Amino acid sequence: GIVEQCXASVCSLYQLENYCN
Amino acid sequence: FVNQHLXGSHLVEALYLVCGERGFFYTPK
Repeated sequence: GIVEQCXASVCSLYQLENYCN
Repeated sequence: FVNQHLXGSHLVEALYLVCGERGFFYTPK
């Protein structure tokens, strides 16, 4: 999930946008 | 600001700025 991909590892715009509505 | 480690309030701030009027979901597994 988002914490593993963006906090525990470096985030990306592709991944952040997957959490936009 | 996106391409770094973002934790806690820093991560919800990035979601807020990127997602705009869409809004977002913050679902820490």
